[PDB]
Order: sequence, then structure tokens, then C-alpha cells
Amino acid sequence: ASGVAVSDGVIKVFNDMKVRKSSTPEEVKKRKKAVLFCLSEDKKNIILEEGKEILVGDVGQTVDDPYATFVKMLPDKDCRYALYDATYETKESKKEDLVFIFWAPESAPLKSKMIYASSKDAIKKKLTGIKHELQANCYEEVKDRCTLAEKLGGSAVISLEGKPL
Amino acid sequence: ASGVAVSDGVIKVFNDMKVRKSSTPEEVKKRKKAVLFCLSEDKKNIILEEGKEILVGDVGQTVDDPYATFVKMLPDKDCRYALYDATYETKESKKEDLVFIFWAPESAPLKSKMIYASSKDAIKKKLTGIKHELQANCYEEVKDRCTLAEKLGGSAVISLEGKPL
Amino acid sequence: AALVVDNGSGMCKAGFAGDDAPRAVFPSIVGRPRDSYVGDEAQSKRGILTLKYPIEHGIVTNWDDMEKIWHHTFYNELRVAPEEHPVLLTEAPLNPKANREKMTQIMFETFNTPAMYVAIQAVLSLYASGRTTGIVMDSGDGVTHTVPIYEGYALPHAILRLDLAGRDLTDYLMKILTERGYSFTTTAEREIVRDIKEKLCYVALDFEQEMATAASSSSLEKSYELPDGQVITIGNERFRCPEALFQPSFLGMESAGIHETTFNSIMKCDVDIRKDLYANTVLSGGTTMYPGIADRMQKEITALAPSTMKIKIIAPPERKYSVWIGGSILASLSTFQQMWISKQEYDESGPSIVHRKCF
Amino acid sequence: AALVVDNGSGMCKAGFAGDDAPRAVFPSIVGRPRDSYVGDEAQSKRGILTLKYPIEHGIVTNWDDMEKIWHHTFYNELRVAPEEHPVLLTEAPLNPKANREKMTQIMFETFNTPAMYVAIQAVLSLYASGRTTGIVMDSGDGVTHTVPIYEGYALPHAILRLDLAGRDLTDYLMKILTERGYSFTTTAEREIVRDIKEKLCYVALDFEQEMATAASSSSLEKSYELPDGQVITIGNERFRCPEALFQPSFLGMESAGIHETTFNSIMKCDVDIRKDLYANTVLSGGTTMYPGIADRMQKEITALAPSTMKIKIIAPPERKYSVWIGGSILASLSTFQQMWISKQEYDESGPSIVHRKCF
Amino acid sequence: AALVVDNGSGMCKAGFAGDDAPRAVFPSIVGRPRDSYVGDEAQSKRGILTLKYPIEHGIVTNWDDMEKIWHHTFYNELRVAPEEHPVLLTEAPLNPKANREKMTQIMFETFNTPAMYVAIQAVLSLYASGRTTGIVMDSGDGVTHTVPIYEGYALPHAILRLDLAGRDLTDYLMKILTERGYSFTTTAEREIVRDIKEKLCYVALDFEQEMATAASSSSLEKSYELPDGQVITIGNERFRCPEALFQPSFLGMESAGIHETTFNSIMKCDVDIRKDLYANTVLSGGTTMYPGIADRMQKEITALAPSTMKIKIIAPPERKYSVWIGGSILASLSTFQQMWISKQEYDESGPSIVHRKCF
Ligand SMILES: Nc1ncnc2c1ncn2[C@@H]1O[C@H](COP(=O)(O)OP(=O)(O)O)[C@@H](O)[C@H]1O
Ligand SMILES: Nc1ncnc2c1ncn2[C@@H]1O[C@H](COP(=O)(O)OP(=O)(O)O)[C@@H](O)[C@H]1O
Ligand SMILES: Nc1ncnc2c1ncn2[C@@H]1O[C@H](COP(=O)(O)OP(=O)(O)O)[C@@H](O)[C@H]1O
Ligand SMILES: [Mg+2]
Ligand SMILES: [Mg+2]
Ligand SMILES: [Mg+2]
Repeated sequence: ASGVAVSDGVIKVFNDMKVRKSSTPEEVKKRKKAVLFCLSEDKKNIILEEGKEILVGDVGQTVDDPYATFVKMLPDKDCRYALYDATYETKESKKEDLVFIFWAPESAPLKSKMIYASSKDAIKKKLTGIKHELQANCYEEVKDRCTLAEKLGGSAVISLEGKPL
Repeated sequence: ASGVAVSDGVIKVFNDMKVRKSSTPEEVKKRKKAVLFCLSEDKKNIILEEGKEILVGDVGQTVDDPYATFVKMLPDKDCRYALYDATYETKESKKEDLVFIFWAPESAPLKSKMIYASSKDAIKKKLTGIKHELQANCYEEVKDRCTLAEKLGGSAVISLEGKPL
Repeated sequence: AALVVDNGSGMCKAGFAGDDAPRAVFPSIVGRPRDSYVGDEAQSKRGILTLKYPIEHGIVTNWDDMEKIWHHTFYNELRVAPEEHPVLLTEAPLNPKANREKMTQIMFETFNTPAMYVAIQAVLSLYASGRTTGIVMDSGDGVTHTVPIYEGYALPHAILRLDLAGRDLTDYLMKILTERGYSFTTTAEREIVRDIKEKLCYVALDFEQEMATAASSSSLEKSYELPDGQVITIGNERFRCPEALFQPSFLGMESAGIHETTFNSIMKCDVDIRKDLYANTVLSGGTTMYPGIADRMQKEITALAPSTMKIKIIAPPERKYSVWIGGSILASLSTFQQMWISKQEYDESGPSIVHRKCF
Repeated sequence: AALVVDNGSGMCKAGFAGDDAPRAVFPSIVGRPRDSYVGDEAQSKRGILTLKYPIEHGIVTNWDDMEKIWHHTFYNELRVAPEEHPVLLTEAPLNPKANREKMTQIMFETFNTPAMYVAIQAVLSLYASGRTTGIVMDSGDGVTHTVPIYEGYALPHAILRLDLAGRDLTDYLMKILTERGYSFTTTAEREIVRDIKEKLCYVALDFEQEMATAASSSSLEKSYELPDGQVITIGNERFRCPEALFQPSFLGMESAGIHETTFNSIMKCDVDIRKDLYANTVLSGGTTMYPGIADRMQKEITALAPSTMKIKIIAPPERKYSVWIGGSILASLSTFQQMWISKQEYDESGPSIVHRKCF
Repeated sequence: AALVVDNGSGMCKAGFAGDDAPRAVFPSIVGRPRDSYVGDEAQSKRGILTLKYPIEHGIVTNWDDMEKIWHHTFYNELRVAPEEHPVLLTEAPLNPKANREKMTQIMFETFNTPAMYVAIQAVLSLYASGRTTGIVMDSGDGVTHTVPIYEGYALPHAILRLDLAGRDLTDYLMKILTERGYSFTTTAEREIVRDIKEKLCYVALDFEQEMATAASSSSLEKSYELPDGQVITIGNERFRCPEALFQPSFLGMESAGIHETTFNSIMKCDVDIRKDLYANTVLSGGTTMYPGIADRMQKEITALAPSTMKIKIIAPPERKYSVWIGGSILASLSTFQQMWISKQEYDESGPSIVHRKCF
């Protein structure tokens, strides 16, 4: 418990990602597929990392596989919080669930790993309704599509983002 | 199952207590109101405990309450089988039923409690037609008239041995 | 000292002539494993054995099991030898003549009774109320009968039978108690529900008005303690269960209620005696013991009968065992000792002697 | 875009009308510490909290916890605002009318749905098989129902309920797996046993013959890998667990098996329609997904029914979610948009509008 | 002269029929180097060998090691040849039928006993208390069982098993004694802690009140002398160790305490016999020997049961070996000599003779 708070900009983005409102196809393209969170400069709040996001309208056009381009947004030597909206299919249902991703690479400095880990359980309590959590401590634990599929539903997951595993 | 048999003296007494035959008022006074059974000296048979019985002719003369004097016949530190002919009255019928009583006080030696309990289900199978069973393991569970009345018919029993509860 | 045995469709009432109440009242069931248990013995085992009613609707269907019940009655319940006492038996209305002779043969050959007599249950109930003319509505455990009687003789063409009595009401109460979250399914839990029915159920005078009263307050709710100390509460199920006597559609039955069955059997009698039957409707049996059933029958039959007829429902306070009590008073009379069928008369005429001595 | 919510006794199925499968399938549980967790959240904590089923046997018993599940369904599982979508709800057979109005009141006042509709689960399963007449054997998690349906209407007097389904089979498999030396007692280990049951258990056509085959070789033994990598082997427990559906005495229950319950509810229907019910027995629910259950039901009911009756057990391959799939096809029809209960109609008639619009 | 062998989950009790106490009480362990040591031999080596319980939770899991214990029992402990004496064995509740036949085969073929008999441990304890109906709470070394018994027969669907007994309490006392600065980790130091547990531990009637009494004075502190003369002092650990029987969360277990397990198994019995089980709760085993455990069980079950039920906990003074003592009284009866399974009967029927002669 480090006392780091969650900014209102992060709470607003999470509330907009969780519940889908009836909207025109133009506003549907502006929905966020993935979004990164980082510490502020004074390290007092969790804020939105500007420019590091994937929109639903980008998927199928500029973005071919949304999970591969999301993994590319993760910094190599810095910790990050991530919100990924996973579209997957099991043997008896097509699912759409939010995944909270804690990115804490071993190459990150010790001060970043300590602050992000000691404040993770407080931000995840503010983001109520998330049922999937992926703790990745190296690039090999996050880059593989089958690692996410195992966390979503284990071996029941037969497809991820409209593509078979 | 201890293999302890029921003597023919006990079977004859039970058959005479169950079915009432048309008899002179003199033989009616010789009917048994209560009777105790014990183990033989070699512990091979259930026999009649000599002298420990209440006759119907004694009730109303030498015996005022037949259930109180029956409880006095039970030994304090020894197990016993008993056959009590209960005369009670419910809200809509006057009943006369035989009650099998297993007397196994906590003060009795461990060897007596074991032999009487392991041979109880075999003697009760030979005494066909008994529908009431009272297992008493202390003097407080057998001495009270309302304990017998509860076993006979619960709260429907309004009188026992011609006296209200 | 004669014996009086009232063989009911679900309950056997037995005792001694001259007593005010029967000594033994036990279920008329024979249980065999899913080797033979009768009465309360068959219910003490609960779910190991399967239960059969040998006289399920008033008429004996299994004579082998009926002899087991009579043997259990004499030796285990009454605790007497039947070869020393004359026995008065009762029979349901419309009992076929082959069954009357079968009863006489079993009593003289299997049990060796010195004397014997058969009486009709409904006629004993009407006599017990002080009447020789009237219609008896006998609702028991397995069957309900409306028996119009004129001058001591049941009119057989007007007798109506309704396979709707206390046994169906117990099953219906078990069913609607599950709507409150309780679970009564086993045989032991059926005996609990039967006890709830006989203590807390009543007939509502106006059913729809009573359903509105129960839905707006809790003045009709009662608590009941189970054998293990747990307390349940019952609300509108108290009057919804006996309401199936008047609306058998609650049970999925196409038949008429007990009020329309009584009216229909009066309308099958001669027009000249219907006025006497309207004023002499006598209730009998355990299922007529609900509080408020006589006032409900009075109101329902008044709506069916012409307005110039006087409707009078007779519900004597001892109508639950009025068949047995009427038989024990009759069998204890010194003038009745000439009415018995002796074993001497049976050896000469055979089992057909019952038709001329007991009608 | 309508929502279809199938409120099961143990599992909540929810999704969008027009889809082939429900989007969310989660346990219908509310967990509170030994402050309130719903669904998979209540199972992620395992042993700290105590779990309650608000709709344990198909009928909602705790309406406060039922609103927590519906709130969790809309916002966390379906991820929509319920005030923007009409909702089709399902209900168990013999659901009391007070519960239908309570559902309608909660949907219009608590969640402010624009439209609403209630359907019977068994009727949706029969329609999904292409039938309007038949008997549905719906075995789920907490309850089993045999629902005979004639011309699209369930016959309520013939509906039988059996408190024996997948939840009791999971507990029984945990119990008999301890005879092999394994220990499954905790809440997390119960979810492992449920996964073993749904993957390796099957119904034996001849149980005693299958017990002899399993005792003479190892051709029936299967291996299963636990979440921590440990491998267990299961032998005759594969067919002994679902055998309790046909022999409830394995669980200490006095009730009849699912085959006798199906036969008993057919015998409570009119004699003229029993021939159609024998040939149109449709299986439904997750507990009917064992391989070999249709052939076993076929053999068991053939032994109970007369030999001149044609017994046909229908086990459609999509019968696990046939209630939800039938509801999503119905709610997605453009002709069905006139059948919804609008909020305008609710403001005028109140919650009693559900009885005339949804029957 | 028959032999009575009580095969416990952690301790083997063996002796001669007719004696008041077992002659040999040794640990049921087989030790092999980290070539085979049994009993106290396996504990005399301490840390060189690894120890295995062949009957760890009452059920034999390793039949090769179980024969080593029985061989050690006959020749080293009882010092007799088993081919000259009939042997009465005991078995845990819910023992699978394959294990009963395996015991019969080993006794007649490996040891060549002239006669043999198998009894249920809980039924012997209930008979020893002078009862045929009741619930036995048997807490031993590896397992705790609550066994409701009706008319001499254990109700198998209501038997509950708790993997929490004296072995777990010894490990917990070792753990909390390190909070005072003592170090008990080795196998020899575990036998010291078990001796501390059996001499100084007790059950507090009110745990939180007892924790306050121990924190404000030293009237609850006791001294204990180690085998090497060193003296340790123990305070609130005296009642914190057996408190894990009622609060298994002290051990990280999700299960219920022994009081709730007893209550839960009574609630799995027929409602008609629960009143008799509440008044006939009998304690049995070594783990029920703590002072104050009967008064604590009485208070805890009273809070769970309805207030109209009479709760009576029976704790006989000889309840530690009531299974063995009940077996030695039974096996010494001259009338019991017809109940043995002879070797002649075994040669004809095979090991399946045990199911019809010992049930
Ligand atoms: N006090 C009561 N109130 C309401 N119903 C009752 C009452 N007593 C008995 N019943 C029902 O009456 C039935 C038996 O009554 P009975 O007249 O003896 O029938 P039968 O003669 O056919 O055996 C039973 O179903 C019982 O439950
Ligand atoms: N593939 C399967 N094979 C055998 N049993 C299954 C299978 N799938 C589910 N079950 C059981 O079916 C039960 C839930 O099924 P469901 O029809 O949804 O019940 P409900 O509607 O009452 O919630 C669960 O107990 C589950 O374990
Ligand atoms: N006097 C005692 N006080 C408290 N606990 C005891 C006492 N005696 C034994 N225990 C414990 O009881 C356990 C063994 O008792 P036992 O009934 O023989 O179990 P089992 O039959 O399963 O081998 C041991 O863990 C022992 O430590
Ligand atoms: Mg009658
Ligand atoms: Mg379902
Ligand atoms: Mg033991």
C-alpha cells in the first residue's frame, strides 16, 4: 500500500470501456480496445499514458492483430498498467471480457517495480468488475496469444480476436 | 449382535401379556402389569428376573401408581430389559399398549451395557407386536410420567394410568 | 364383549362394543421391501418399503393384504383372540355382494369368530345423528360418498362416489407448501404435513375474499413446530388446501366438488323425498372435520337448490368416528344379540347367509 | 437488441437475442464474509465467504440477492445498460404468480427496462426441438423437472419436481473419489470435481454389467490432470456418479429416479395424450449431457410403459442451452416486438400485466 | 482366546478378548531408510528413515505395509501365533466393500486365522455406552467421523468425515510453541509435543474470555520437564491447540468444526430421529479426551440446534479405547462363538462371506 491514487481520467476511461452504450457506428469506432496507465510526474496518481491506446475502429484496418500491437506499446524498461478488451470464443460461447494487465519487466528500475506493485491492489479495487488479471514480468510472458488465452479460460478457449489459436 | 438368546420363559410371559384371553376376574388379577428381564448367570439367555413384576391385581390396592413403583424396581447400577403395559388416554381414544424399556444407566458397568445393547435388537425381534420403545440411560429419563407419555403419543396423550399429566 | 371394526379406505378403527371411542386407529397399509409390515410398523420403516392400500377406495381389492390387516387388528391392536368375540364389520356403500360373502368366509374360516355382522357405514352415521332419512356426505381418506338414505335403506342408484378425500388434500398441501420454500417429499414428511392439515387448515366461507385478507396482512399466518424443533409458518395454504374439496380443479380433476356431488345425488332421488334430503344432510368422516365446512356446504348447496328449499347441514361434533361409535352402541345392545350371524348358521347356509341376515 | 436471461438454479445464462450462444454463463451465487460478491467473484475468494443460492431450486427465494445477480448480469457480464434493451426472462415450472409480478416490478422499477417478457423454460426447450406437444425432462443444477406440455401449454397438475440434479452429483462424486484416496473437500476442489464430472462421467446402459467390466480390467480408467499438474485416475466412479440419477438411493434419497419421475408425470396426464408423450420425451439441461443417458432413459421407460407404446427419447445436441437458444431466437423476431410488455403498459396495469401478456 | 485388533489411523490397539485394556498400543507406521521398521521401531530411529501411514485416514491405502503392521502386531506386540486364535478386526465408517474382502483374504491366507470377524468402530462405541441409537463423534489421530446410528446400523448417507484430529493438533502445538522461543521440529521432539498435548491441553468453555484471563495473569501457566531435564513453560497454548477442533481456520482449513460437523450430520438424517440424536451424542477416541470438551460441545451444539431440542453430550470416562473394549467384551462371549467366520466357511464362499456374516 503506497497510497497512490487513481485519477478521475482513468476512472472515466474505465467506466466507458466496461459498459457499452447504444451509440452510432461512428462512436462505436471510438471505443477503446486497449489503453495503458502510468504514474504521473510527481508519482501521486495513476494517469492515462497519452497516445498509447488502441481504438475499436482501428481493428481490422490499420491494426491486424490487436493483441500484437498492444504488446508493442509496452515499454521495455518501465512498468505499466494496461486495460485490454479481449474478444475470444470458447467451445460454447463468444465472450468479450476486460483484462487487467500488470506489466513489470525485470529490466525496469527497482523504484518503478516497487511503486507499481505496491499500488496495484488499490487501483484494481477501483476498477470493479474486472475478472481477468495478467501479471507479466518479462516479454515472453505477455507476447504469446496462448498465454492470454490460458488466463481467459484455459483450454476451453478455441479462438482469440477472431483467429484460432 | 452378541448371539444372546431369549429363553422360553420370556417368550411365554410376553405371549401372555400381549393377547388377553377371556378369563375369570381372578385370572385377570394375575395378569402382569410390568416385568423385568435380565441376563442369566452364564450370560447365554435373557431370563425373567424373579420377583420383579407388577400384577394387574396389585394396581389400585398395594400399588397406587404402577409406573412409579415400576421405576423403583430398576437397579441403579445394572442394565435391564422391561415390559410395561401402559394404560393411557389420548384426545380421541383410550389405549392399552405394551412398552419395551431398555434400562442402561450410566452407572452400570461397561460389560453390562455392552452385552445388553448388542443383544437388544435380537430380543425385540422375538417380541413381535411391540410398537413403543423407551431407551433410558439415566434415572431422569425414565422416572418422569411425561417422558413415557411423550413416547406413547407425544402431546396427544392427556392421561396416563387413569391420572391426568 | 363384541368387537367393532370400521375398515376405512386409509384408517382402520377398531375397539370394543360399549366403549365411547375406538381403542386402535392405525393406517390400513401393508408394506413390503422395495418382509411384510402392517399399520404403523409399515410407516416406521419409511422409505425402505413400498406401501399398498388393500382397501384404497373403500372397496377391498387385495384380500390377502386385507387378512393381514385384520390379523394385525385382532392380535396387535385390540390384543384379543378373535375366536372369543363376535365381530361387527362395516362396509362402504355400493360394496359388491361377492365382497360381503368373502368377508363372512374370512371371519368364520380364517379367524373362527363365534358370531359376525356386517353394517353399512353411512347408515350407522345417519342413525347416530338420530335420523332414518337423510343424505350422508361421508368424506374419509381415500374416497368421498354421498349416500341418500330413506327409512334406513341406502338408495343405490343415487349413491355418488368421489375419489377426492383427505389423502388427496395431504398431497396437495405438500405441493403448495413447496411454494413457500419448504420441502416435504418423503414418507415421514407426509405424516408431518397430515398433522399440519388436521391442526391449521380450515374452510373459508368466501375463498376470494379470504385470499385478499391473507395477501394484505398476516393475521391468518400460523406457526408450526416440526419434530426436530424447526418452526415453519403457513399462511393462505391453511384454506387453500381444503378448498380443493369444493374446487377439484385445483388438483387437475374434472369432477364436481363435494357440494355439487351432494346436490347431484339428491337430484337422482324421487322428487317427493328431495325436500327431506335437503333438510337432513349429515356430514361424516375425518375430512369433514375442517372448521367452517358446514357453513360453506350450507352456502354452496343453497346456491344450487331452489330458493324455496330449506337447506340444513348437520355436522355433529363426534362425526369423525360416528361410523364406529354407531356400531359400538348397536353391537353392545342385549337385544342385538339375536341379530348376529352365528357359526352354526354359517355352517348350514354358507357365506350367502350374510345377504338375508345383514341385507 | 434484446437481452435474454435464463435464470438457472445454479447457473445464469445471459446474452443477446440473435446470437447462437449466451455471452455469459456464471454461477448464480452471492457470497458474504463468514462485503458482497456475485458470480465468479464469489468463487474466487473460496473459503473466506459463505455462499447462498437465491434461486436454489428454480424458484427465487431471496429477492434481494436476486437483484444483485441481475445487476451483475447487466453491468459486469453483458456490459450493457438495462434501460436501453428489452429483456426476456425465463421462469421455472410451477412458479407462483407472486414471483412473476415481483420479476416484472424489479425489471421496470429497479432496472428501468423499456420492455420485458417472461417465458417458461420447458416450453422454450420443446419449441426448440420443433414440437408443441411432449414432455420435457429438464435436469439442471439444483432441480429436475418433468413438464408435460400439450399444444404449447404446460400441464401444471402433472408437473413433477425432483430435488436431484448436477449439484447433488458433484457432491456425490467428491464423496466416492475419497474411496480412492483423493481428498476433495474445499470450494476450489469442488470446481475441480465438477470439471471431472463434465468430462469423464457417463451413464452405463447396464450398471451391474458395467461394474463387472470395471472390476476385471482397466479399460474404463481415465486420467485427469489437476490445476497444479498432479494426475489422478478415475475408474468406476465415471458411471457410478450419474447412476444416482436413476438410483437416488445412492444418495440416501427415497425419491424415484428420473425415469420413474418421467413415467409418473405421463401417468398423471389424460389417457388420450399419453401415447404422444411417450414418443416425444425431450431432454434438456446440463445434467442431461452425459453420454449414454438417452439410451438408458429409453431402456428404463420401456420397462415401465406398456409394451405396445413406442418410447422415443429426444436428446438434441444443443439441449444444454436449449432454453436460452429458444429464447434468443424468439426475442430476435421482428414479429415478436409486439409481444413485449412495454413500460407504458406497465404504468397503466401495474405488475399484474404479466399474467395476460405472458400467461 | 480371541484377539481384538483396533486398527486406528495413527495408533494400533491390540489385545486379548476378555481383558479390560489392550495389551499393545503402538504407532501404525512403517519406516524405510531415506530396511523396514514398524511401530516404535520406526520411531526409535528418528530421522534416518521416512515414515508412512498405511491407514492414514482410517481407510487402508497400502496393503503391503498394512500386512507388516498386522505381522508386527501378532508376533512382536501380542507375542502369539495368529493361526491359533480367532481375530476380531475393526473398520472405519464408509469403508469400501473391496477393503472388507481384502482384510478377510489377508487374515485367512497370509496369517491362517481359524476364525475372523469385522466390526464397525463407531457401532462398538455406541454399544459400549449402552445405546443402539445415537450419533458417535469419533475423533482419533488422522480422521474425525460423525456417525449417526439408528437401531445398531450406521446411516451411511449421513456420515461426515473431517480430516482434522490429534495429528493436526500436535503439528499445530509444535507451531505455536515456537512463538514462545522453543524449537520442536524433529521427529523425537514431535513425540515430546504430543506428550505435552495429552497432559496440559484443555478445551476452554469461552475462548475469548480464556484468552483475556491468560493475558492478565499466570494462573494458567504450567511447567513441563523435557527428557533431558530442561523445563519449559506453556501458557495460552494449552487451550489454543484444541481450539482448532472448533475453529479449523486456525489451521488454514475451510472446513467446519467438530460441533458443526456433528450438527450437519444430524441434519442429514430423517427429521423423526433427529430428536433422539440430539440427546445421544457420544464422544469417542483419543482426541475427545481433553478436559472441558463435552461442556464445549454441549454449548456449541445448543447454539446451532433449535431451543426446544434437548442437547446431551455423552463423554464416558473410558471413551479413549471404547472401540477396543467394546470389541473385547463382544469377542469373549460364549454366545458370540457362532458369529465368527470360520476358515471352513471361507473356503466355500471366498472373501465375499464377510458381507453376509458381518454386514
Ligand atoms: N381433525 C381433522 N381435520 C381435518 N382433516 C382431518 C382431520 N382428521 C383426519 N382428517 C383426515 O381424515 C382422513 C381419515 O379420516 P377417516 O374418516 O378415518 O377416513 P377412512 O374411513 O376412509 O379411513 C385422513 O386423511 C385424515 O388426514
Ligand atoms: N457436459 C456436462 N456433462 C455432464 N454434466 C454437466 C455438463 N455440463 C454441465 N453439467 C452440469 O449441469 C449443471 C448446470 O446445468 P444447467 O442446465 O445450466 O442448470 P440450471 O439451469 O439449473 O442452472 C451443473 O451442475 C453442471 O455441472
Ligand atoms: N489423553 C489425551 N488427551 C488429549 N489428546 C489425546 C490424549 N490421548 C491421545 N490423544 C490423541 O489421540 C490420538 C490417537 O487417539 P486414537 O483414538 O487411538 O486415534 P486412532 O484410532 O485414529 O489411531 C493421538 O493423536 C493422541 O495424541
Ligand atoms: Mg370412512
Ligand atoms: Mg435450467
Ligand atoms: Mg480410532
